[PDB]
Amino acid sequence: SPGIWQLDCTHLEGKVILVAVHVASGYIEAEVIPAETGQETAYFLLKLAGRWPVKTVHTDNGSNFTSTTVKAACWWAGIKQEDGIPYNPQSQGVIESMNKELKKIIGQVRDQAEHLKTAVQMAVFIHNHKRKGYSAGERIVDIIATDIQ
Amino acid sequence: SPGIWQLDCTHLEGKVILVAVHVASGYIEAEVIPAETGQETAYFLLKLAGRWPVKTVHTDNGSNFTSTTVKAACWWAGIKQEDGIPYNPQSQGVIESMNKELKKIIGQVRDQAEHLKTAVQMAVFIHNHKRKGYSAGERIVDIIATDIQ
Ligand SMILES: CN(Cc1ccccc1C(=O)NCC1CCC1)Cc1ccc2c(c1C(=O)O)OC[C@H](CCC(=O)O)O2
Ligand SMILES: CN(Cc1ccccc1C(=O)NCC1CCC1)Cc1ccc2c(c1C(=O)O)OC[C@H](CCC(=O)O)O2
Ligand SMILES: [Cl-]
Ligand SMILES: [Cl-]
Repeated sequence: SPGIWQLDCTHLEGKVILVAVHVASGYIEAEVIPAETGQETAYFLLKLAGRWPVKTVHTDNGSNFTSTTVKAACWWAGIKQEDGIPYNPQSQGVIESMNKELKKIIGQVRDQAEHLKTAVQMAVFIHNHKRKGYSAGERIVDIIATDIQ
Repeated sequence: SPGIWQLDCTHLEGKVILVAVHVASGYIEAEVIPAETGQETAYFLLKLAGRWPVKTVHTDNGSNFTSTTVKAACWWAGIKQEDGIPYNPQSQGVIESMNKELKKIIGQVRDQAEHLKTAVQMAVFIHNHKRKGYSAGERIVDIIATDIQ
């Protein structure tokens, strides 16, 4: 579980927000892209895996699972590329709730930036720092450090 | 020390590579930008601080120290913005060595991507995973987890 991430794609303002969620902690990374291509997804995963020890990524849809560009990046970065079938139905609900939460936060900050990308990064910050008591940012570090040691 | 980062700006292919170094671990994040503006720097810090618990940033030059856009992002993200004066002369040498190391890695991967940005993310990955024995990626997580406890 320390190395398992889930991709998630949501839409706002006619743009796409691509999110990676560290399953065990709820920590997220996100970016705004014009559209969700294999190339955009590949580059996002390359960034993610240089920053965290990404063992497995559950892709967000079948196009990204199929994409040879995505497969090439997963090969490059040593990531096991997996499907995102919610064999546990709870997963489906967790991601939906997360997208709702992120959109709520983006609304709360939207007037503090001209560009959506900036608002999205503010929302990532708020999400990862929120105490629920530990934050998701605290949980991911604890989980990974425990795994190392 | 768990929360101290240093900014660093280097050039390649007529573009700018903006780097943040976690001083205690040598872990890095980096991006390619057309030029090093206050706005680009501010956005980079916003991203960094949503991902790691950034307490203090030593800015890379006086323009970024002065920039009201950079100051606004540091205010937003709760970062103490500081100068980057190398009171310890070892700091200069460490950064110079790191830029040289990064450029070496970029050269080693350069033909594996059309775009410089991709090569830079590959270099970040290699740098952070390199065992010198622990990697910078392991050291940063251990340092931060120890601090949380
Ligand atoms: C310049 N504005 C002014 C602004 C405009 C409108 C409302 C509030 C503000 C304001 O001052 N907000 C408080 C700031 C935000 C953190 C503290 C903010 C900003 C900074 C860096 C960026 C931005 C933006 C943006 O407006 O979205 O957009 C993407 C860009 C990408 C990098 C590049 O392209 O250079 O980096
Ligand atoms: C498509 N190429 C093909 C290629 C071209 C030349 C040499 C090797 C390859 C090749 O297959 N390399 C191995 C791959 C690389 C990891 C495994 C790679 C690539 C993927 C995503 C990107 C890229 C690039 C790029 O070429 O730099 O550029 C930035 C872009 C940004 C996001 C967006 O704008 O969509 O994301
Ligand atoms: Cl955090
Ligand atoms: Cl790593």
